[PDB]
Amino acid sequence: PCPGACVCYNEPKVTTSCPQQGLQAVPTGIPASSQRIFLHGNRISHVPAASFQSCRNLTILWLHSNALARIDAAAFTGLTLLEQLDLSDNAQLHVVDPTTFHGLGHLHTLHLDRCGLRELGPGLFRGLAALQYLYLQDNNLQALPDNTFRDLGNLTHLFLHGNRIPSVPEHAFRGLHSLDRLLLHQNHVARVHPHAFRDLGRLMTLYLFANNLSMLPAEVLMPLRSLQYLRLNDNPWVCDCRARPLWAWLQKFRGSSSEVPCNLPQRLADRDLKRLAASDLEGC
Amino acid sequence: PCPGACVCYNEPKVTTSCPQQGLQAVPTGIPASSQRIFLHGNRISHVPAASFQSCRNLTILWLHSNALARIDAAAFTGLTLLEQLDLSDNAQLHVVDPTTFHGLGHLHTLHLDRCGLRELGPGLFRGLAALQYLYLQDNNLQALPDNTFRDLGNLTHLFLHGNRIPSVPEHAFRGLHSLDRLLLHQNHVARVHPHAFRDLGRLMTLYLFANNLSMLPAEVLMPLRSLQYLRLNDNPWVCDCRARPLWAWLQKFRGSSSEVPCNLPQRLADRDLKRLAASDLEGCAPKCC
Ligand SMILES: *[C@@H]1O[C@H](CO)[C@@H](O)[C@H](O)[C@H]1NC(C)=O
Ligand SMILES: *[C@@H]1O[C@H](CO)[C@@H](O)[C@H](O)[C@H]1NC(C)=O
Ligand SMILES: *[C@@H]1O[C@H](CO)[C@@H](O)[C@H](O)[C@H]1NC(C)=O
Ligand SMILES: *[C@@H]1O[C@H](CO)[C@@H](O)[C@H](O)[C@H]1NC(C)=O
Ligand SMILES: *[C@@H]1O[C@H](CO)[C@@H](O)[C@H](O)[C@H]1NC(C)=O
Ligand SMILES: [Cl-]
Ligand SMILES: [Cl-]
Ligand SMILES: [Cl-]
Repeated sequence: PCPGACVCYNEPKVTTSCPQQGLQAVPTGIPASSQRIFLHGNRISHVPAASFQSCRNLTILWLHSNALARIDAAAFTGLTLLEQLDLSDNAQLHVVDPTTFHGLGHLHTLHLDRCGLRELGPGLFRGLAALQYLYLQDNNLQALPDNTFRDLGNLTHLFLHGNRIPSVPEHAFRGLHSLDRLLLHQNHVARVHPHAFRDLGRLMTLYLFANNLSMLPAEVLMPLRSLQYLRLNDNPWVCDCRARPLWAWLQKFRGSSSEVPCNLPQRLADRDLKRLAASDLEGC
Repeated sequence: PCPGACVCYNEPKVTTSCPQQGLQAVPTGIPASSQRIFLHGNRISHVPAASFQSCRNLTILWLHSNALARIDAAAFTGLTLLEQLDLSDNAQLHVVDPTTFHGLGHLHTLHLDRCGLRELGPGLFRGLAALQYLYLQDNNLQALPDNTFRDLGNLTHLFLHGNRIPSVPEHAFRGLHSLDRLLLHQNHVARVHPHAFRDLGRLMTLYLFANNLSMLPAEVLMPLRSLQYLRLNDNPWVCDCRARPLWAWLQKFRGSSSEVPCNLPQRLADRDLKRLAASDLEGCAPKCC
């Protein structure tokens, strides 16, 4: 049975699609053998406790572009084979219970962008050893706590840009030894701990532009061994004695890096740091 | 002019006392000269923002034993001289905005016990540098995030018992250099990071009884130079080779420590670990195991 104006088909995968159908909640009568459920584009307010427990074969679930305000902690419980979970474009969700994603040992990608998330609870990403893609962009995140991604061993892409992150602690990115791309641009990053990127050995892309970075020690870039692209523009760079560590590292870096424009001093008229001579940096 | 009912007296402190009067909300027209406001015992469900502005000289605010459901983020904005805030016994409050306590640089004691608090948001205790007493007991806390009390450099008492805290991370208690009594009993504590007490040099009392502690490294108690009272009862202690580090630390501890009862093995059941011989702490029942 198809739960109404939905569309139900079996090839290639057992699919139940209910997109842009004025649904006010998760409909009743979804086939228990479904492997793909698309509830995007409706006005679903709450995801109750039961929801999708019947679908033991479920791997793809889309709930984006709804009116999600509350998601029960047991919303996706027992969905052992879930590979993709889409909750993006729900700017009125604001908060997720830290046990919501417990038990999803097969989850490959998790979309949580433009959800207005105020914070990331302790243990929110615990156990997600299968996670590869994590989208947390354009939320209201105001802190990046330690060990938040300690279990994401297979995580390759992490998107944190478009938040209000003020700093980076030491063990914030602990455990991400498979991370390839890390995007932190368009935040309020004013400081980074010297040893933050220690686990990022295979990181190839780092976007730090459009932040509040005044200076950056070379030590934070030392562990990055596979780095091939680096974005640092749109930052209040102070080019003097404090920039010499980053300056020396930038003369040796092999990959393609963006401009490092000096906000200060006034004498240096908005020039690139990589192209400055050693004798320009004075003023620790 | 004092509001309806209530009590307003000048000495010792300018007081607007309206307790146990059946108020449904904060009474309007509270005198601006008030140094102490007692609204406890009523049925106030919400506290709007700026509800106590104009009361610049306010130092004491009691809102306990009410029916609080939501506190506005700017409820205490402008209370630069508030010394004591009492929000306890509101087990339906559940959540407090992490910016609610910003600016209260003179706050000395903060009562948040029996509020139904579920978690502690980032920066909830930002800049509370004068805070000395923090009552967070008998709530629904499920985690003690790192750096939660990093700003509370003048805190001497921290009450966390009666929650459901499962562990103590590495930096849960960082920045608490003045801490005297830390109470963590009646929780779900199963493991403590060896360096969780690194900044607690002046600690004199530590309660850890009634938890699920199977073992405790000797390094966790190493920073506690000033310890005089330590409670470890009501824990499932495994008294085998893993307890030798804790056992040796207990042989040189000069303070008063409670009983450390053995859950396993059954031949040592309820024997005090301190009073066992080293030859008892052999075998297994886990590097040594
Ligand atoms: C899962 O799919 C198989 C076929 O691949 C089917 O036989 C089985 O009944 C399905 N079970 C559920 C719970 O959907
Ligand atoms: C995660 O990595 C482990 C090896 O560390 C591997 O066995 C497992 O298949 C990986 N899972 C995914 C979803 O990539
Ligand atoms: C606070 O008290 C001082 C003197 O004790 C007085 O000058 C000031 O006006 C008082 N403020 C208010 C709001 O009553
Ligand atoms: C902290 O307490 C000490 C006394 O132990 C006192 O001297 C100091 O002024 C206090 N600091 C603040 C910011 O309240
Ligand atoms: C018992 O200890 C375990 C750790 O082995 C912990 O996960 C669990 O929450 C504890 N339960 C209780 C009731 O203390
Ligand atoms: Cl797809
Ligand atoms: Cl840290
Ligand atoms: Cl319980």
